Amino acid sequence: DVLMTQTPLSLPVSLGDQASISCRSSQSIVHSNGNTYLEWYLQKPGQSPKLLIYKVSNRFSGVPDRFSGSGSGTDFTLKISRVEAEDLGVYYCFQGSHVPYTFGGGTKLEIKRADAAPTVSIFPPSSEQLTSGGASVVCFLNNFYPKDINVKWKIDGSERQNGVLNSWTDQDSKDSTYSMSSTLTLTKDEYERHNSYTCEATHKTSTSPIVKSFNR
Amino acid sequence: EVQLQQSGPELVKPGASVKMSCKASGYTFTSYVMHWVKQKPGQGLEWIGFINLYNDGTKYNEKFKGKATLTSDKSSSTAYMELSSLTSKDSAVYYCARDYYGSRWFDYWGQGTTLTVSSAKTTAPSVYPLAPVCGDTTGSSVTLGCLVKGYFPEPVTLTWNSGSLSSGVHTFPAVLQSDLYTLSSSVTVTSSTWPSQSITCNVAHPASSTKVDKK
RNA sequence: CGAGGAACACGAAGAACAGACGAGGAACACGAAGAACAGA
DNA sequence: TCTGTTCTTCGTGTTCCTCGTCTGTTCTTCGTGTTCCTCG
Repeated sequence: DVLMTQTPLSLPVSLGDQASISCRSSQSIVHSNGNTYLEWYLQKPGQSPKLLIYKVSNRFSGVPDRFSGSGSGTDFTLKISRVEAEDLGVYYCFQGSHVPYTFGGGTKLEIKRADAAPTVSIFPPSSEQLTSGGASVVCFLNNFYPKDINVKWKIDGSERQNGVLNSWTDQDSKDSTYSMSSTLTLTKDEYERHNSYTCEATHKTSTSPIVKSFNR
Repeated sequence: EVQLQQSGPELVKPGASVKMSCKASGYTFTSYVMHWVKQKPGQGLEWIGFINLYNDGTKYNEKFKGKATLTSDKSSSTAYMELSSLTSKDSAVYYCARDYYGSRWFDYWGQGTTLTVSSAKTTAPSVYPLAPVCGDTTGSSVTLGCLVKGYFPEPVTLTWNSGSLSSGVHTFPAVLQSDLYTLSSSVTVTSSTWPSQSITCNVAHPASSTKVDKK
C-alpha cells in the first residue's frame, strides 16, 4: 500500500515572499535506473489541472522558471520566490517508487493579507415560504480572513444548534477572504413558539464573540 | 494545441451502467497511452486506470479490477469507460489524461465529467428574493441576495443579470444531503444603486427551469 | 583599415544515423503458488 | 499420485509496436578565427 505525507498542508504566502514545500514519501524512492521521477501539478480553480514539474527540477516546455525543485531521498521540496497572482491553485505530488501508482492530494496555496472585519446581516424569511408552513432565519457573516470561526444560534435565551445548516466558500480571487452563511430551518408552528432570533459568532479580531438579535 | 474534450454532466440510476467518451486533438493516438484519474471533492484525488492504444493492455487497480471497463477506438478518436456496480458515493468528477512517458506520468488533462447518481425525483426549484429589513437604503451600503430551496439536480447555476456582476459577489455551493439542496447567495452593493440597479438572481437549470427573480 | 563569398573550426539552432539504458502490453518451450469432471 | 483440460498471480530468453534519456558520427545556418577574391 502507498501512503504519502503532506507536512506542508498549508502555508503562509503573500505576493512577493518565498516558500518551500516538501512532499514526503513513507519509504525510499529510488529506481533501478538510479533516478527518481517525481511530478507536481497545479490547479487554478475553474479549469483542469496541468503538468508543472516532471522529474525533480526540470519542467514542462513553456512554464516560467520561477518555481524550482530539489531534494533526494524521502522528502522532496519545491521553492518559490516573488509570488505572483495568476499562479494560484492546488498543488499535487506523485509517488515515484512503489507498484500501486497512487496519487497524493492535500497541498494548496494560501494568499496572505491583512485581516478583515465581520459583516453581519439577518434575513427573516420570505412570505412565499411562510405560506408553505416553514421558515428559515438567515444570518450572513462575511469577510472572515482566518478559518477558525465558531458559530452559535439562540432563540429567546435558549441555545439550540438544531435545524441549522451552514455554508462556506473557497479562496476569493479578488477579495482573498472567506464568507459565511448560516440558515436555521424549522416549521411555522416551530417558528412562532418564540420571538427573538439571535446569531452569534466567534472570531479573533473581535476579542468578544459578536451577538446579533432581531425581532419581528 | 493538444487539448481534450469529454461529454457533459451525467445523471444515473443505482445499479445501472454508464459510459465515458473521451476525444482529443492534434497528434496521433495509437503511439501513446490514455490514462485516467478520479476526483471526489473535499478529498484527495485517485488514479483509476490506463490503456495503451496499440495492443490494448487491460489492467485496472487492486481495488477497481472487475469494476469499470476501459476500451477505446481510433477511427472515432475516442476512449471509453463503462461503469457498473453503481452507488451514490461516487457522484464526483472523472478526468481523462494524456500520457507523456510509458504510463508513468500525465502531461495534459481533459475537462472530465460530473457523474451523479439520481435520488428522489427531479423537482423544480423554489426561488425567493432576499428582502431587506428596512427596505430602502438606511446605511452606508445595502445587502441583497437569493435563497433557493427544493431542487434535485446540481446544475442550478446562479447568474446575476445573465452572466454579469463578477465583482462583489458571493457564489455558494449546494448541499446534497437528504436530496435537499439549499442555495444562499449575498451581494453587498453601494448606497446609491438601489432603485435603478435592482440586480436579479438567475437560476439556469436545464431539466427544470430558467428562473429569474427580481427583489 | 570595417565587412562578406570559397574549404576547415569556439559555441549554438534544425535534422538524420549507429549503440545502450529503462517504461507499457502481445506471442511462444519450461518453473513455483490454489482448485475442479473423468480415467489409471 | 499424475494426465486430457480450465480459471488466476509471479520468472527463465527472443521478437513486434510506441516513447524519454545518454554517448559518438554526418549535412545546412548563425555571434566569429586561418589564406585568396571583392566591396569604400
